[PDB]
Amino acid sequence: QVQLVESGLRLSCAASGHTFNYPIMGWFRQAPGKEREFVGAISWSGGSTSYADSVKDRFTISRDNAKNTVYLEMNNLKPEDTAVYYCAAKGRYSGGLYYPTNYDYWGQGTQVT
Amino acid sequence: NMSFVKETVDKLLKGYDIRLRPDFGGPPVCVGMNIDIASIDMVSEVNMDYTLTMYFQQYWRDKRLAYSGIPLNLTLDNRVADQLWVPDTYFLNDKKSFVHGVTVKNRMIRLHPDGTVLYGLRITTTAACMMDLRRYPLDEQNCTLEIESYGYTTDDIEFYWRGGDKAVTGVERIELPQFSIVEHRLVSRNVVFATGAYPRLSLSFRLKRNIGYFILQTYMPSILITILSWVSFWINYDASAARVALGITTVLTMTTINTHLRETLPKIPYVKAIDMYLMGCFVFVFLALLEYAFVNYIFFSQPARAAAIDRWSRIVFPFTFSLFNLVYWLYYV
Amino acid sequence: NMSFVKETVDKLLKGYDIRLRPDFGGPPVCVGMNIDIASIDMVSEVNMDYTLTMYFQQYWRDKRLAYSGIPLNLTLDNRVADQLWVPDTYFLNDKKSFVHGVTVKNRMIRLHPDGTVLYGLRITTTAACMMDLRRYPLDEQNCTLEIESYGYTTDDIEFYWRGGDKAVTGVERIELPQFSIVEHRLVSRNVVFATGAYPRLSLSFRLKRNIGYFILQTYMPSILITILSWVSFWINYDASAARVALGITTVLTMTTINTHLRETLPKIPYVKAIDMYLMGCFVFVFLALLEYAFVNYIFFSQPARAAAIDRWSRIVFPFTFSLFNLVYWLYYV
Amino acid sequence: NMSFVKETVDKLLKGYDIRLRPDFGGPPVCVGMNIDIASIDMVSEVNMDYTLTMYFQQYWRDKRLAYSGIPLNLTLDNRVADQLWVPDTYFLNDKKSFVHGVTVKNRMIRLHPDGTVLYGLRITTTAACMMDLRRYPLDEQNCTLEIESYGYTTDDIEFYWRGGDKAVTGVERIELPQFSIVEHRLVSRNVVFATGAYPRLSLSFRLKRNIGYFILQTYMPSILITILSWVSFWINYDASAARVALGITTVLTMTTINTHLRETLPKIPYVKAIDMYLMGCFVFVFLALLEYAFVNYIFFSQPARAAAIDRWSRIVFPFTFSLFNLVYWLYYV
Amino acid sequence: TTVFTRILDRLLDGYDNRLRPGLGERVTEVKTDIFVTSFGPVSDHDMEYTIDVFFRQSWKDERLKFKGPMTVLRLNNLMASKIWTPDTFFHNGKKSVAHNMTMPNKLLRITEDGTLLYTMRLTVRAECPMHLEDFPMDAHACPLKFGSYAYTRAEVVYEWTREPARSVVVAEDGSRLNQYDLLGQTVDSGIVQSSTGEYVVMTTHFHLKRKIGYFVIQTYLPCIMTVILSQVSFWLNRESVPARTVFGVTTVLTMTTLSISARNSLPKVAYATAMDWFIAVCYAFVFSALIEFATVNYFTKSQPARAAKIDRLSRIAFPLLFGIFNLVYWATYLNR
Amino acid sequence: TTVFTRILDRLLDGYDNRLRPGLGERVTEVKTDIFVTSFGPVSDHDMEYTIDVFFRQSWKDERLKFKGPMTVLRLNNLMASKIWTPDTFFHNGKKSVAHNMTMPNKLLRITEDGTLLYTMRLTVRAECPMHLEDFPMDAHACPLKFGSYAYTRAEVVYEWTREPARSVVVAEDGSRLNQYDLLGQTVDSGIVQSSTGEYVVMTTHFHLKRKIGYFVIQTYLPCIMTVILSQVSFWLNRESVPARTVFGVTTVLTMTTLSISARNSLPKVAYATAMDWFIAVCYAFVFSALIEFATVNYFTKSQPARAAKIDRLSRIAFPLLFGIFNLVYWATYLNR
Ligand SMILES: *[C@@H]1O[C@H](CO)[C@@H](O[C@@H]2O[C@H](CO)[C@@H](O[C@@H]3O[C@H](CO[C@H]4O[C@H](CO)[C@@H](O)[C@H](O)[C@@H]4O)[C@@H](O)[C@H](O[C@H]4O[C@H](CO)[C@@H](O)[C@H](O)[C@@H]4O)[C@@H]3O)[C@H](O)[C@H]2NC(C)=O)[C@H](O)[C@H]1NC(C)=O
Ligand SMILES: *[C@@H]1O[C@H](CO)[C@@H](O[C@@H]2O[C@H](CO)[C@@H](O[C@@H]3O[C@H](CO[C@H]4O[C@H](CO)[C@@H](O)[C@H](O)[C@@H]4O)[C@@H](O)[C@H](O[C@H]4O[C@H](CO)[C@@H](O)[C@H](O)[C@@H]4O)[C@@H]3O)[C@H](O)[C@H]2NC(C)=O)[C@H](O)[C@H]1NC(C)=O
Ligand SMILES: *[C@@H]1O[C@H](CO)[C@@H](O[C@@H]2O[C@H](CO)[C@@H](O[C@@H]3O[C@H](CO[C@H]4O[C@H](CO)[C@@H](O)[C@H](O)[C@@H]4O)[C@@H](O)[C@H](O[C@H]4O[C@H](CO)[C@@H](O)[C@H](O)[C@@H]4O)[C@@H]3O)[C@H](O)[C@H]2NC(C)=O)[C@H](O)[C@H]1NC(C)=O
Ligand SMILES: *[C@@H]1O[C@H](CO)[C@@H](O[C@@H]2O[C@H](CO)[C@@H](O[C@@H]3O[C@H](CO[C@H]4O[C@H](CO)[C@@H](O)[C@H](O)[C@@H]4O)[C@@H](O)[C@H](O[C@H]4O[C@H](CO)[C@@H](O)[C@H](O)[C@@H]4O)[C@@H]3O)[C@H](O)[C@H]2NC(C)=O)[C@H](O)[C@H]1NC(C)=O
Ligand SMILES: CCCCCCCCCC
Ligand SMILES: CCCCCCCCCC
Repeated sequence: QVQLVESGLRLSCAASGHTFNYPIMGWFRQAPGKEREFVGAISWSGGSTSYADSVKDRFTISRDNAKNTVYLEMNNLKPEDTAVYYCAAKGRYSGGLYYPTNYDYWGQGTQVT
Repeated sequence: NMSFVKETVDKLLKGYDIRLRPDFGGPPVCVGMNIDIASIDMVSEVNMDYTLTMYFQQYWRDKRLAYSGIPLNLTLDNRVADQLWVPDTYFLNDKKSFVHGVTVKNRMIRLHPDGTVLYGLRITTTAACMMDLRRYPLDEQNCTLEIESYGYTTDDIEFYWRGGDKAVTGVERIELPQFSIVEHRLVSRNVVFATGAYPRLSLSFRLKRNIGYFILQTYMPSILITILSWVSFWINYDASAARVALGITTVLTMTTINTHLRETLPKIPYVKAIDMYLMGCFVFVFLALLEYAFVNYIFFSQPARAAAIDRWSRIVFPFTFSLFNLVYWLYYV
Repeated sequence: NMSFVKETVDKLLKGYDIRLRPDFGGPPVCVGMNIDIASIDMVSEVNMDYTLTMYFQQYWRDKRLAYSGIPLNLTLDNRVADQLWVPDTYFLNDKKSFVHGVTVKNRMIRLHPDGTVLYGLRITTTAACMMDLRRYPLDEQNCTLEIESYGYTTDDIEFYWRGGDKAVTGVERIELPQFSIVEHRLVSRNVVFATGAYPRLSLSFRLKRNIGYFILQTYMPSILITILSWVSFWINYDASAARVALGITTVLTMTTINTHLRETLPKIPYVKAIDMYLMGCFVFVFLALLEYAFVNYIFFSQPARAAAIDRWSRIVFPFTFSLFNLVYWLYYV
Repeated sequence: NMSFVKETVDKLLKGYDIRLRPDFGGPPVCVGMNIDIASIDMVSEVNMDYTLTMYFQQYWRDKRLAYSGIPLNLTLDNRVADQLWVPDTYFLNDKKSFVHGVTVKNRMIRLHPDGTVLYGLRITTTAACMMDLRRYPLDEQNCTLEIESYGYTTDDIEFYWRGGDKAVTGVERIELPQFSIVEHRLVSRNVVFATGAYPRLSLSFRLKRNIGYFILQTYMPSILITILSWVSFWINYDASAARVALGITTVLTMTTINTHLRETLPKIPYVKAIDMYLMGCFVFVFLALLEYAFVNYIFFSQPARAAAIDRWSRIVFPFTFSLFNLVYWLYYV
Repeated sequence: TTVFTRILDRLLDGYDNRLRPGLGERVTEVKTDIFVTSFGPVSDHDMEYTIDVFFRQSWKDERLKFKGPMTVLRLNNLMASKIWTPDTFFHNGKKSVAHNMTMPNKLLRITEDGTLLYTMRLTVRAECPMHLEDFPMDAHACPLKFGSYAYTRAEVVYEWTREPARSVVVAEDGSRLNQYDLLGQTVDSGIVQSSTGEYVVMTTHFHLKRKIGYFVIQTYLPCIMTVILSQVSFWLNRESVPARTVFGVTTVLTMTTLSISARNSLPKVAYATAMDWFIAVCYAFVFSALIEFATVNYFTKSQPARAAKIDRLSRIAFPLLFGIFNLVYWATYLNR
Repeated sequence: TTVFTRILDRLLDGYDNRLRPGLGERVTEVKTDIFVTSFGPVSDHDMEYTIDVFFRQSWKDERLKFKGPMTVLRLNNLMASKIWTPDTFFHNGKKSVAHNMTMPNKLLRITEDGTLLYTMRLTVRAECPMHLEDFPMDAHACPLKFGSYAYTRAEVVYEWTREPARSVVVAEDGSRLNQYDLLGQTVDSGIVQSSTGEYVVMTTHFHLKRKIGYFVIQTYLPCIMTVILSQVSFWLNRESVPARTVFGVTTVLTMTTLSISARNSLPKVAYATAMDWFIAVCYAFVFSALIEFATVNYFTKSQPARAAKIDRLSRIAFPLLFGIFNLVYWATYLNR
């Protein structure tokens, strides 16, 4: 069991518990009129990152294992980026990375405008 | 009459197309599975995998293989499976697996009057298991086994555990030389890829390592040598030969433990819990010899101060080593 | 109706010739490729190769397989691939590879009405990787994977990544306990051999070794023992038994580290950056023992000169060791 | 003319029955065998087997394949062997064997005008060889290779070495890194099993281990250290620090040799001729240290008797160590 | 010559190899016996052993009756694959080999009454679980189970050709063991029940006993002589502080070398074997000897009478306690 | 489209693949060339090496003449099994691999006149008999022999496609050697006669040379500095009996540690390599130093003048003899 905490424009996601069984953290935003959209993902250990096409070079994701925190650095913000931001955890063999269903533990909704 | 049975089976295989799944273009075919764990051969931290031997059974219904007039379950030869349709089940996290073939290929086909098929296999697989060796040798592992279809999405095939939580058997009889199985779970879910959504079945074990052995072999010799280095504080500081020989031989003995246990310990390079303890004991034997240098330098001109330092070293070193153990065990246990 | 679908599939393969490439005699066939990496099992410096498991999808078009009247994508059995034309793709730098075959062969064929063929494989390969271990353990490797067509030339077949930079997925799944994935690139080019020219695709990663393990096991024990050999300069020179025993045991301890380290690290038969550091420390402990021998030889007739050498040794030896580390670390970092 | 040759070969295989031996129902078919040894790769004491590579040719006469009008020995393709009758020869004491298949299967078929058939194979086999290692490393092994038919008796088939003692060639070109072939023999006999009699052919070698490696690495270091233990007898008995350090370090050095020696040598868990010498030398250094303790205990009260023990120890220890060697070498050579 | 050709082609006419003999009418009975050519090496690390056998099976098939000049027909391997054969497999096998050099090592003989005789040459690697709590003074019973994989006890049953004791034969030269002694074997049969039905299982246990000669010379004797060596330090005069201090620490270093090397011999387990208890106790005696000298050296000057008394008693207590420990240790395991 | 289908179906009509081209009329000539993609690792313990090649072969077949719109038929690898191909094998190969990923790595091209081009990708392990007397300053010539297996020189002969030196090509990146330097290669052909006949054999030798820089910093330098260190004992005053005795014994233990470690790197052999003769001499110099002090310590009290004389000459004799030995040792092997 993994607990996710949302804090933070520099959003931070904090995790505790069996964080080793869920080594991938992802960020999703939910439009008021549309469905959840992938933003980015970060490996807990390797540090390799993947980003959505619309947010490349504008958002940066990094993590530290000192306190189990994942950072979402938001730059060049635009008015169309108004959505509820979620932090999620994905299993090691959960399949695709851009699909919300594969993620098990979802953090509390956070609103940034 | 076996001639009547021969005609019935030959009629089933006449015009039978193995390229088309049952109910092609219709509802997905439900496939039930259950596993009998024969043994768990070896768990390797170096290669991050374990070996599993099991009896893998699959259950599904094919109306194209329905026969009448024979009130028997036809247990046909295992070579007839090559002329039927079977699910394309593969283990998603295996490094190498095979089906035993002595004396014949270990395979089972058992038809049923209503068209049901039982398909058994005997497989030895080497599944991958990533491990968290930060707390080694006081670590706890969770090795899984993922079962998934390779070509058919959830629109064509479905998976479920036959018998609920009683699908997997034989786990309670498994004995591992270095681990101890605590719990096993069965998970059913769907996995979404770019191509589509695939059914998923998951079997996982929680492995807890046995710590009692490592106390005698690894922790005990290091503690005794550290205590043995404190004997120098109870020898008069004028005996330079006695204290230096004792101080430097324990350092040599501490390096012998470090450079010979790592050969026994797994060769997976990164910091473990045991490494921090051996390096921690290495500092205490290093500081014990470094303490005498301070005393031997000032004992000729300040005999009172030199005696006082030895008196305090008889207390600080045993006390500080107890604090080091107390912090170490609490942080790792 | 399953009977109708069987007629269509039989019609497509009736008269089909697998010996002729699609669009024979015309424009080259474009074969888009994408890779889904499962894991990198191990990286070996002794054999200079890495083991890779991946999903290898190929995507081309053949007008001969076009069908009408069936508004579905035919996901046929994996045994139908033997009756179709497939590209002769091979990996140039692979040493030993296979297709997983439990429970069935991990292969996929998925046809489309316009004639598009999707052909996926699950392959475990051991590709060769040249390594430059001069800076070991502070090295940074770059392993590749070459994809090429064995028979056809650029006029017959063409290779391209399907999706641009999105062709390769699953890089974040790579969890090497010793290395860290830093970057990966996709390259498309052409290669000319003595028998003609061929298209080329390249997938390359960049690896950076983790230095945390080598600090605890290799660098720290050598530094402490080198420091421990400076205690000799703080002991009165008339204590011959104490200074000789301390001096010669550190030399013995230093050889124990060096000799028992080559038996655990991978056997790389040329000079690396970890051998220079150990040999540098072995000189310092060797010189510290020579310093006392000169002192022991002149202290009877020249007590002042012998005492002067001891005082300067307490400064020069720690100072010149700092320069050795400062030059070493800056050069290799 | 290839048209005429094609007709002849098609006629020979027309109506040929693969289930009938030549001269079926009559005199037994004489199968002549000769072997060309290519190499002996590795002789393993741990697994008790050796690896052999050879060209295995079989000779027999079949009247059904006799052809006339073609004054040539027809060397057919290696795949025509599947359509002819071949003896069911197997190796009784082989553990893992295979036929080389690069670039094609290493097989030969050559017919003769009078019906003689030549059948050659290139086989790499691992054959079990029971070893008596009580005299290691001065032993002398005898490894064999048993050739027998599987389902025929002396009434149906017969084996002989085609060429007498010249049947096996290439033995003199073998260069074993550790052994030295002395002699080989060829034996023909009959064996009675539970299911009946069987013809038998036996090829046996004789290997003599080279002692040059063990003299420098094992025997010489143990002799020199044992001699160093006798240095303590020539030091005045009042120097307790010198004699104890010399005596106890030789015990530690001897222990270091044995522990490191049994890691490199093959794991053979029973007493060998090399374990007696190492344990024999370990006692001598143990007694030299124990001798001084008696001298140190009485030198204060009986100065005359303590010096006498030292003088006799200068003769008894060197003399007794010669008797140990003389008994040891004669008993094993 | 031509007569046998017609008989072979006639037998396979109207024959279905997918159906066992007497399907739906009776139970197929298979008589089995094994001839062990060589009982191969036993691996403690993997808990497995290797065996090479001549596996024989025999059963009646009414559909293969024939009449001709000869009573026994020796078929070919191509002919063998055309008829029904039992699907015998080894329950505890790991990866077996059916030899194929230079031909498939199989035979199939048919009698005129329909009796069949199947024989093949195999090499079976099987699991042998071990309890090494008495290492190296332990004994084991490695089993070898086999039976049918698809046919339950209501269809196919297995029997031994003769009495079970004499149905498994080991060759006189068949012993490829380095550290074990093959005492004998016991043969029996039973019933195994699984999720797919009840099956007949044939069992044979090979009893082994480890040879202790190697471990006495390599491990026990060096440890005993080292413990004796440390107690020799009690007989040196107390004035020789450098001599006794160097004596104590080097023996501790000697024990560490012996302790490290000994553990490498044992397979990687996670419980205390009989070897570990002996080493740990020997580790305490050497450690306690150096601690005793520290007490003696502390009272050498202030209370010389007490220092002599402590050193005098240690020359008796230490040899007595170690001698008592050996008496208990060797009586517990050798007589077990 | 269909035109090429008819041509391919016509070629195999009335074609016999059991007979070599020109059987009974001429000698089949095969032109061979090799492109070594990567000269793989060399194993000293097994005396072998791995090599990846692009084996090409070409021969004339009159039976495969055709006339059509094109001149070259770049057929699939499935076609090669329908026609005669040379049975080339490697004489000294141990276990080779013909890759089949993702398809068989073979190509067959048929020119109109009948010329056939046959190419395949292989991974060959070959024997390299090594004379390790000069280890680690030795050189080797690892061969690679191939030829026909069943056809004698009167039936099939082998030739290089171009000049023999240029018929074998090594890629610039093709060198996976860690401890060797591929100096060059020589190519030649000859005749080998065996028990069955005379065969044409094509040979190529790869000349290697071991790197010495690792052994200098790993074995020679620690051993040289240890011998020098033991000779420093001659300068300590003779009255420090405990100091010089500990100095001598610990250097002997130091040599044992270095000697044991060095032997592990050396491959299992029987003779005495050049590495062993250097360690053995270094072992005697350290041994003789401790013996020298024993003689000096014997005359310290009775004849102090003689003891000083022995200690004075040993300060020159030992450094001089060891320096002379290094001069002889390094001149013997570095110039050979
Ligand atoms: C080793 O580590 C692995 C993970 O790497 C662990 O596996 C996890 O196990 C837990 C259970 O212990 C799994 O959680 C369960 O998943 C079920 C499946 O969910 C799918 O289906 C539902 C709809 O039915 C979807 O909503 C969902 O998105 C999935 O598609 C759920 O049905 C379970 O829910 C049940 O329990 C919860 C409370 O836990 C209730 O609230 C529910 O109402 C319901 O009763 C549950 O959530 C988890 O999915 C597994 N992870 C993976 C990646 O497979 C192993 O357990 C661990 N080893 C050991 C020994 O513990
Ligand atoms: C591990 O190491 C390998 C090398 O061993 C690295 O691989 C190299 O990667 C670079 C890119 O980073 C490659 O360079 C690129 O080659 C492309 C193909 O060139 C072919 O086609 C052009 C014509 O289009 C011909 O001129 C040429 O001869 C080739 O036939 C180019 O298209 C690329 O162009 C890029 O640079 C130019 C400027 O130079 C720009 O104008 C372009 O817009 C574009 O940005 C580029 O030159 C190189 O070829 C690779 N090596 C090999 C051997 O193929 C790996 O990158 C490294 N690993 C990691 C992780 O970095
Ligand atoms: C390694 O170890 C094996 C044994 O494990 C040795 O093999 C033995 O080799 C000897 C020869 O050195 C063999 O002895 C010979 O056997 C021949 C065959 O005997 C069979 O046939 C005869 C009838 O012809 C029967 O009587 C007999 O029972 C057997 O069925 C004999 O023909 C030989 O006869 C020789 O001696 C007689 C006198 O006794 C003379 O009259 C003959 O002229 C002739 O000189 C001989 O007896 C023995 O059989 C082999 N044993 C096995 C088990 O194979 C290897 O030799 C050894 N390795 C080396 C290098 O020596
Ligand atoms: C490239 O090279 C590889 C080898 O490196 C080839 O792989 C082999 O392919 C053949 C042909 O498909 C395989 O042979 C088949 O074996 C099946 C049984 O395999 C099991 O049992 C064997 C031992 O007997 C094990 O080694 C194996 O792991 C399995 O456990 C048979 O059932 C097959 O029979 C079918 O085909 C034959 C063809 O004559 C028919 O007669 C039968 O009726 C039936 O339809 C077949 O014999 C072989 O097993 C593969 N090797 C391995 C190691 O598995 C590739 O095929 C080759 N590439 C191409 C394109 O051919
Ligand atoms: C570990 C050091 C043990 C020292 C013992 C001193 C005993 C003193 C008794 C008064
Ligand atoms: C075995 C070594 C003996 C050394 C003796 C040194 C003194 C000799 C005096 C004649």
